[PDB]
Amino acid sequence: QWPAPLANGGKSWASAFKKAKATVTEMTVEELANITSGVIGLCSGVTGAVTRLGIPEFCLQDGPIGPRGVHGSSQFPAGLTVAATWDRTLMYARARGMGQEFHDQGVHLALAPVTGGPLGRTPLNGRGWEGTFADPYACGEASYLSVKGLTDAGVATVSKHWIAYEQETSRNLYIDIDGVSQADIQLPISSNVDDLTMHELYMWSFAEAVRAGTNHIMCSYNRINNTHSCSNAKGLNQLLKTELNFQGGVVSDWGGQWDSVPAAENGLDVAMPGKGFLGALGDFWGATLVELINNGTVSEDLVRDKAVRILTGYYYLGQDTNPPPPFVYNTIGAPTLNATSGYRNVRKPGTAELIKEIGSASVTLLKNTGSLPLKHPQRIAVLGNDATYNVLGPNACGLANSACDIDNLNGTLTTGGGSGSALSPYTITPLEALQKRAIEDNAEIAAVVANSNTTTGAEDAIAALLPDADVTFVFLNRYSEEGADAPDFSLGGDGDNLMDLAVTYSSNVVVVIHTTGVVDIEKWADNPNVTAILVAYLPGQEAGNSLVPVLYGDVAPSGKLPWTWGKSIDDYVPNGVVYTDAYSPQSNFTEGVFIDYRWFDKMGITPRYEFGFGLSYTTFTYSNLIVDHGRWAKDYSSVMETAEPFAEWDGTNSLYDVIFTVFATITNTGNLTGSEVAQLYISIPGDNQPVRQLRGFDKIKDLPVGDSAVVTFPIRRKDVSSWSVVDQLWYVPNGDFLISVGGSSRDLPLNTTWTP
Amino acid sequence: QWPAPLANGGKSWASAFKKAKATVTEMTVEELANITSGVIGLCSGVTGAVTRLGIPEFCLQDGPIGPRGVHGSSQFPAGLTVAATWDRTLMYARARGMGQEFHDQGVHLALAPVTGGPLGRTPLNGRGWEGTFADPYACGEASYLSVKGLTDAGVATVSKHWIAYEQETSRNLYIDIDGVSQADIQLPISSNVDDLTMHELYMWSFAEAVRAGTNHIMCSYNRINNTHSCSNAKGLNQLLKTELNFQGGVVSDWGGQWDSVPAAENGLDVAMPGKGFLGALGDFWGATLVELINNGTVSEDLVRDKAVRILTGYYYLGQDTNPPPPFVYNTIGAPTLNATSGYRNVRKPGTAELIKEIGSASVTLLKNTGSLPLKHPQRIAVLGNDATYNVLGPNACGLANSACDIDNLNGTLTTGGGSGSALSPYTITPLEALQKRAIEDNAEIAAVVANSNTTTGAEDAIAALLPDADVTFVFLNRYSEEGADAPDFSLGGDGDNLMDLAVTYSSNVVVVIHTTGVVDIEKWADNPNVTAILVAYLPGQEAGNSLVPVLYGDVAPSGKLPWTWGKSIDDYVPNGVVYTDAYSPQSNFTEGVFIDYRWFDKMGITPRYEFGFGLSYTTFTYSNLIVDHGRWAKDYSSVMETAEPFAEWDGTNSLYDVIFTVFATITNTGNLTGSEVAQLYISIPGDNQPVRQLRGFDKIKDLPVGDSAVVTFPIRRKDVSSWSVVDQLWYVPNGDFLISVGGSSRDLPLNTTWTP
Ligand SMILES: CC(=O)N[C@@H]1[C@@H](O)[C@H](O[C@@H]2O[C@H](CO[C@H]3O[C@H](CO[C@@H]4O[C@H](CO)[C@@H](O)[C@H](O)[C@@H]4O[C@H]4O[C@H](CO)[C@@H](O)[C@H](O)[C@@H]4O)[C@@H](O)[C@H](O[C@H]4O[C@H](CO)[C@@H](O)[C@H](O)[C@@H]4O)[C@@H]3O)[C@@H](O)[C@H](O[C@H]3O[C@H](CO)[C@@H](O)[C@H](O)[C@@H]3O[C@H]3O[C@H](CO)[C@@H](O)[C@H](O)[C@@H]3O)[C@@H]2O)[C@@H](CO)O[C@H]1O
Ligand SMILES: CC(=O)N[C@@H]1[C@@H](O)[C@H](O[C@@H]2O[C@H](CO[C@H]3O[C@H](CO[C@@H]4O[C@H](CO)[C@@H](O)[C@H](O)[C@@H]4O[C@H]4O[C@H](CO)[C@@H](O)[C@H](O)[C@@H]4O)[C@@H](O)[C@H](O[C@H]4O[C@H](CO)[C@@H](O)[C@H](O)[C@@H]4O)[C@@H]3O)[C@@H](O)[C@H](O[C@H]3O[C@H](CO)[C@@H](O)[C@H](O)[C@@H]3O[C@H]3O[C@H](CO)[C@@H](O)[C@H](O)[C@@H]3O)[C@@H]2O)[C@@H](CO)O[C@H]1O
Ligand SMILES: CC(=O)O[C@@]12CO[C@@H]1C[C@H](O[C@@H]1OC[C@@H](O)[C@H](O)[C@H]1O)[C@@]1(C)C(=O)[C@H](O)C3=C(C)[C@@H](OC(=O)[C@H](O)[C@@H](NC(=O)c4ccccc4)c4ccccc4)C[C@@](O)([C@@H](OC(=O)c4ccccc4)[C@H]21)C3(C)C
Ligand SMILES: CC(=O)O[C@@]12CO[C@@H]1C[C@H](O[C@@H]1OC[C@@H](O)[C@H](O)[C@H]1O)[C@@]1(C)C(=O)[C@H](O)C3=C(C)[C@@H](OC(=O)[C@H](O)[C@@H](NC(=O)c4ccccc4)c4ccccc4)C[C@@](O)([C@@H](OC(=O)c4ccccc4)[C@H]21)C3(C)C
Ligand SMILES: CC(=O)N[C@@H]1[C@@H](O)[C@H](O)[C@@H](CO)O[C@H]1O
Ligand SMILES: CC(=O)N[C@@H]1[C@@H](O)[C@H](O)[C@@H](CO)O[C@H]1O
Ligand SMILES: *[C@@H]1O[C@H](CO)[C@@H](O)[C@H](O)[C@H]1NC(C)=O
Ligand SMILES: *[C@@H]1O[C@H](CO)[C@@H](O)[C@H](O)[C@H]1NC(C)=O
Ligand SMILES: *[C@@H]1O[C@H](CO)[C@@H](O)[C@H](O)[C@H]1NC(C)=O
Ligand SMILES: *[C@@H]1O[C@H](CO)[C@@H](O)[C@H](O)[C@H]1NC(C)=O
Ligand SMILES: *[C@@H]1O[C@H](CO)[C@@H](O)[C@H](O)[C@H]1NC(C)=O
Ligand SMILES: *[C@@H]1O[C@H](CO)[C@@H](O)[C@H](O)[C@H]1NC(C)=O
Ligand SMILES: *[C@@H]1O[C@H](CO)[C@@H](O)[C@H](O)[C@H]1NC(C)=O
Ligand SMILES: *[C@@H]1O[C@H](CO)[C@@H](O)[C@H](O)[C@H]1NC(C)=O
Repeated sequence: QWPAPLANGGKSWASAFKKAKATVTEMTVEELANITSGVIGLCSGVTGAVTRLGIPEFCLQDGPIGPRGVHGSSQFPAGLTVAATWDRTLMYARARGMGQEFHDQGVHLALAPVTGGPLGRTPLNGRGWEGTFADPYACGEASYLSVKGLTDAGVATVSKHWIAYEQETSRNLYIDIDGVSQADIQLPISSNVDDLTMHELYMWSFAEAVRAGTNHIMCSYNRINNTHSCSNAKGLNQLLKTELNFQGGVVSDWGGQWDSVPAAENGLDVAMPGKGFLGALGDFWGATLVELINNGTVSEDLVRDKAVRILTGYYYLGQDTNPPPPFVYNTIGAPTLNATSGYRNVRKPGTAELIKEIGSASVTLLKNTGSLPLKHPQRIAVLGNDATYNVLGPNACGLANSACDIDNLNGTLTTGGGSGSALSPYTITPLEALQKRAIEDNAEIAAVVANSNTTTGAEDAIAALLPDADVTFVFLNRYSEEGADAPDFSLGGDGDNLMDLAVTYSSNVVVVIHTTGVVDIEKWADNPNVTAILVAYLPGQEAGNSLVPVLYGDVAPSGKLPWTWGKSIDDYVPNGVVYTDAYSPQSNFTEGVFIDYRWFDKMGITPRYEFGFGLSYTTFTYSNLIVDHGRWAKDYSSVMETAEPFAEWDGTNSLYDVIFTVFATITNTGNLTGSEVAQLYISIPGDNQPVRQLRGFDKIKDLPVGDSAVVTFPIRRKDVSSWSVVDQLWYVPNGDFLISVGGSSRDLPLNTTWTP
Repeated sequence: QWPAPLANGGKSWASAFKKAKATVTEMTVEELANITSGVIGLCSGVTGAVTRLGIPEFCLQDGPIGPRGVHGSSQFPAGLTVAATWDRTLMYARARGMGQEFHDQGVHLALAPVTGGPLGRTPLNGRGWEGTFADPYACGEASYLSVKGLTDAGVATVSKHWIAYEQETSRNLYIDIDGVSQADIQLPISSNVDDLTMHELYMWSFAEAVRAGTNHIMCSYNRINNTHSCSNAKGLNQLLKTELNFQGGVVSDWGGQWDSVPAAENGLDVAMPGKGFLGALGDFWGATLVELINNGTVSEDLVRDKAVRILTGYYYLGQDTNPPPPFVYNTIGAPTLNATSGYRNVRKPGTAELIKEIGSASVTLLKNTGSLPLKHPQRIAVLGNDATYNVLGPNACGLANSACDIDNLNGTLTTGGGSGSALSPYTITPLEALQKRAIEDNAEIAAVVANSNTTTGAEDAIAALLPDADVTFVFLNRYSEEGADAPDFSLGGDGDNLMDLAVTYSSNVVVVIHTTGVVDIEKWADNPNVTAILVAYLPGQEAGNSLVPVLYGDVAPSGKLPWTWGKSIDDYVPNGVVYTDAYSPQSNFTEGVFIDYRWFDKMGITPRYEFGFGLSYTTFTYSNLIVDHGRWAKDYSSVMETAEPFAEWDGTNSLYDVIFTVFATITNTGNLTGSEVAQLYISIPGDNQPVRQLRGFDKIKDLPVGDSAVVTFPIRRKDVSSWSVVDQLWYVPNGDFLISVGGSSRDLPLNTTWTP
């Protein structure tokens, strides 16, 4: 029994809380029920107004790359893409730019960011791309900064999806169309997760989200230990609202709520989407919640807390005294909502170049045999539909980027499909950026952008073009979307065919991959004719113009992989996606904390490219490890505080105090200016413990040839602790702590031991 | 009986002739036969060397937009496209730029320009686009300047195709593969042409070519009065080499020569391609011509004249003392010629911008209801595959731009198909130019570039996109090629469908047409939803960036139609293309001189847009006609002279003396700077005579609002004459000459009468 704990406003929201409570205390039962459930409107979800007290409808709006379904905005790169920069500044600026467009379109609550659900159990996850690293620490850091960027713009965050939401297949959102109900077919997948794993792996990034001041959290579609996340008392009432001390609200995923009373008692604050979407995704608390309070079944006290948690965000971001503008676009779509759209342009100068910079900083060089950077080649060939436009238009796939035909030539993969996608004012195609440069060089350039397998002449055109080209670019992609997991690592479209042809007719093939996750290139990776391989992830609207400068040496590539690139899907955590028709599907997380590189490291498995890998046009030599135990500091800068119990607690100190700081020195040992992502790993001693765990990163920007720079890694008490299942608290174990530093999770030239 | 007249070198080539004759006089019979017939080589045709006297192989090379089948060059706009500028300066510069690329690739003889074959009898002609105006006077002027531009670059011209070559269908070039010979199937079409028509219509532009110093002329595939052009004594020996006093050589079209002895006796100088193309197109004079001289059948004298005519060009352009570089590309193609290609880059700074300027000057505004120039629209839609790249690459259609599949999306129509096409280093697509501008405006832009009739989702994508666009661009094309005539005026690809959809979903549709000739837009032209219509012809490699500035008002459109745009194919000269299986096909030119606008004017037929029509963004008011009879001048500036007999000949004067000059004044009466093409027409009195005939044009560049400029029209004796069939000479008739001036062939606000 995990009772609903009362909100008190915590640290930064004290005055907002007090206002929220004053306002909530005035409300009738109808009004409590109005604000805690969704109504029909232009946004993804809309809270009911409390019209007597001048509380307007709040506009809740997808999604984690910025406002979805909206014109007059910019298409930012996806979370995956910022992760790959390993650049905290970029992580924040991105979220801050997303925030002004959210705010300036009229959004009260952004359904963003993705802060560790899905985190990365399976590399086939259809929506893994919406997140950031397959790693609790790095996801933590990027989640914190993404939240800060959105809240600093005046927009309230719904960080998602809590929790253990690690596969799309059989997620089974509630839907009751006709009598054809989901409860009659299959329950959602049940993530069965042990207590140590839940704390050390899945909760980690959500602790960071909380600490950054996420105003809300979204409970996920999956069950946990066979109880829906949105009505799991242990999950919401104890882990989130007691141990993490979460003062904000729990919003249901759309169809995440499966009942009225348990949801009300077990931690849910907001029923979405309520009356939207024809009430087809369940509507368990409108009029129904009024009757439940009035007849004695759910206490008014309990619903008052829900309403206070909703209204805290509103007052803390000054949305009362500085209201967002009206929201003007029908993002639901006819015939579900028949309403006209207005028009607003929210693209500010500076945004296009920030989107660019994220691209240039993210693009990750995996193989370079000598063909890059390019100098001034005269004859360029380009292969792949990914090099050009969607032939039906950049937004032809619709409001959620998922409605084009299975075989359509969608063009450059600038984002993925689903609630996490967004419209584009244009797309700067790789081919167009490459042409621009080729003109500057008085060169020629030609591209085969048809489906090579089904267009008459395409193979003959490729055979004729490639042999006289000084360089051949092949552009490959792999679309995935929310709602399904990728069946395998296979390339999308005619990727396999394009690669076969290109190696047959050219011995200087440069391969660029725009993708939602890892793909299968085993057939080509080791061919000498493939001279370079880059992965550019999901770069948003500035696809071409962020990549070409890297290709041409204007700026050296500095991105590194945010997950592990294994040679086979068999090399990962088993049963990453469970396929069953069983009424009550089960997914046992028997691996525990061992996901991504932790699996590979513990199991002695060699990846093709490891977590934290990415090449430069230069080399960096790591020297002079320092662990400085006198460089400690009190945690003063968290927006909100958790109540995570820890052994070393003395009433005055924090789990997030920095206990020591570690330094290293990098030197540019090669022939060109370059940026380097230094990483730090710690092997924390214990039973059945990861070979090593990321606990720092620091990116040196534009280090000249011969120059050196210090890299600095503040280490927090938490960074060195384990969860005691027996004592239910964090503690620093006894033993030798190996501290490693270098350029990847497997290129760790500096090691030392720390023993407390 | 029309004897072969001996070359004497004429006016400018006197010293070259003397050298040519000295060299020819040394040759053996083998060597005479070597240089007058084609050999295997990298070029379209190659004359045999005279190796003992250090006379190298000459490289004869297509085509009239510049060197075909070659990399490292530029794709110039087609002749049609320069005609539409009505800009003499552009006409010359184009040809001069074509010349340096020809010369710098190693070409001795350019198979260019097209100087009145085809001229424009039928608007369905598959290769009409290679020419310039459907008008003897204007074609004359552009032919003269095109020749001058090429010869001034050091390249010898083969002006083509002499003569009455007015349809591709049943042109029936000689070809003897196996025993499957063309003589066994069908003779070439027989242009049956009367003497007055041949002189006043078809010979006119070739007189100009001669006068500009065309070094060679190509005899055509067709028969005339049932005798092959290439062996028509009256045509070659008398009309060309006696009356026009042509001092240069007659090169056969490739398969234009049908026999050995008549060709030798009746005016042919050079048998092409001889041993090239497997000797499959006839090889009537190699070893065969040696035996004919040696056995007494053809006089050595006669073949000496052929060789002197070939070598005159060589010496006059200093190709002996300043040889072209070696020619490096296999332009024939395997398996016909199995030879590797080298590489040379010949693109000079300044050429891309000249190609652009020709585009900007040519694009012709046909309808403007108020939607242009654009200001700064925020939402742009674009329709049509013509807006983007060929999906297989810009040169995927091969060496003659004619080998892509019937349904391939070839992209922007930057040139036509056949021997007159050329490769492209890139193509600047309309969409890419429009995107560039749209970015500058912080606008959005989306394009449906699939085949709207056969791609799943394309019609739904168009329906969704168009209604919220501030403006919809539809890009339409119509490919034709040498070897076939267009069956009708129908749009290519899915043009009809695109236009239907666009008017259904948008009321501000702007239509841009890239075409080889007139098309059928009757279904849409009068729809209020079509707010503007432009025809951009064949703009070459700078398609997009020449059009967008005109669209946006950066420069006002100043092009005008070089032919008549009739509402129906039935409105033109009858039997424009004759289709028959008759062994000896006949085409009687019963219309006489009445082709294009002369037909329409005489027959009282209203075109949709007349010859010489094109709108501005301003208006020009024409005032103050002056005919100044004291402004006469002696013809001093012709490179070579004709021997056209004329009644007013006194031993001292010329048919090309300017006898008076006529002036008018234009004033910019509208609201914007603009350029205007003033035209002058003369109605020459007589029996069965054209309502009026173009005899001048003058383009005022960038006339500011309120300002005025004088327009000046020098009139030549020839410009006012008729051919006397009875007396076989030119004469100025008696009667009233109406002299009209204005902005089109039907907008002639200034008239006066001249009576000698
Ligand atoms: C699998 C998992 O993660 N389960 C967790 C629960 O562990 C967790 O609840 C905590 O459990 C703590 C005890 O730890 C041991 O608990 C389990 C023991 O039961 C076993 O069940 C299995 C059968 O399925 C058996 O294999 C096992 O032998 C044992 O069962 C049986 O043993 C007897 C035979 O000898 C038999 O007679 C009985 O039938 C008996 O049931 C065990 O599952 C667990 O193992 C996991 O962890 C270890 C170590 O990492 C790992 O190696 C294993 O593989 C497993 O993964 C472990 O060995 C218990 O101490 C906790 O209780 C504290 O906390 C709560 C809430 O805060 C308090 O109410 C309670 O009073 C107590 O707190 C007080 O005491 C401590 C100091 O003692 C103070 O610090 C504290 O502040 C406070 O004052 C707790 O109940 C729950 C939490 O909800 O999540 C599950 O997922
Ligand atoms: C159709 C066409 O264009 N044909 C031209 C030929 O015209 C041209 O050759 C020139 O012809 C000049 C004569 O003009 C008249 O000629 C034709 C007369 O023959 C007719 O044939 C048809 C039948 O098919 C009949 O309809 C017609 O009645 C006549 O035939 C018969 O008439 C008699 C009945 O009364 C009968 O007894 C006979 O059977 C006779 O054959 C005629 O076709 C032509 O008509 C065209 O032009 C007019 C006017 O534009 C037009 O209205 C018509 O519709 C037609 O289109 C026209 O009426 C002739 O003067 C020329 O001869 C000069 O030139 C050559 C070469 O330079 C010299 O060798 C010759 O000596 C002479 O030159 C000398 O004389 C003049 C002054 O007289 C001097 O200036 C000059 O310097 C020199 O000293 C010439 O033969 C040929 C050229 O190759 O092309 C054809 O296509
Ligand atoms: C069914 C469904 O998913 O509905 C939507 C509407 O809201 C949900 C959520 C989803 O997005 C998000 O999840 C992350 C949260 O942070 C967001 O707040 C949330 O929006 C939605 C909005 C969305 O954008 C998503 O991209 C979409 C999906 C996934 C489409 O859903 C499906 O394709 C369903 O599989 C399919 N279900 C069945 O066929 C079915 C199974 C069993 C029994 C009965 C039926 C389905 C269901 C309804 C309609 C089509 C397909 C659907 C979305 O269109 C969108 O849903 C609707 O538009 C809609 C749903 C129900 C009634 C009326 C309209 C989802 C689509 C945008 C493509
Ligand atoms: C048949 C033919 O046209 O041959 C070519 C080779 O030279 C001729 C001329 C043509 O271009 C030009 O005309 C203007 C002049 O100024 C130029 O100097 C001249 O080159 C050619 C070079 C060319 O570029 C043209 O674009 C091409 C055409 C038109 C192709 O010709 C055909 O499609 C023929 O209709 C077809 N004929 C028959 O099928 C046939 C009819 C009756 C009896 C027997 C056969 C044909 C013939 C041969 C091969 C394919 C098709 C062919 C060109 O490829 C090119 O010709 C050859 O490559 C070639 C011809 C013969 C033997 C070996 C090679 C013409 C093509 C470039 C596409
Ligand atoms: C469905 C409906 O009645 N909507 C009204 C809306 O028109 C009004 O502006 C608002 C004031 O809070 O209250 C809503 O309830
Ligand atoms: C087919 C052949 O023999 N070609 C030769 C060529 O190698 C040589 O350079 C040239 C000198 O004029 O003479 C040609 O006849
Ligand atoms: C309370 O109301 C709910 C919702 O109307 C209903 O399901 C339930 O049976 C009611 N209970 C009582 C005790 O009236
Ligand atoms: C939207 O309109 C269509 C008919 O135009 C109708 O079928 C549909 O039910 C409407 N939707 C709603 C929610 O009223
Ligand atoms: C590499 O490319 C060349 C063509 O340039 C081809 O001949 C060769 O077979 C290719 N090598 C491999 C390993 O595919
Ligand atoms: C998951 O683990 C539980 C706990 O032992 C087990 O009882 C259950 O049957 C397992 N389900 C699987 C492997 O699907
Ligand atoms: C002259 O030679 C040609 C070509 O070889 C031949 O056709 C003809 O019959 C010969 N004539 C004589 C009279 O020998
Ligand atoms: C070119 O080579 C092919 C085989 O590679 C051969 O069939 C053809 O006849 C060759 N052409 C010539 C003109 O020798
Ligand atoms: C013009 O466009 C509108 C849509 O904007 C359409 O309703 C109307 O039918 C069209 N008019 C014509 C003449 O096609
Ligand atoms: C062309 O005109 C001639 C001269 O009158 C005539 O004899 C011939 O039969 C005509 N051919 C046609 C109309 O095809």
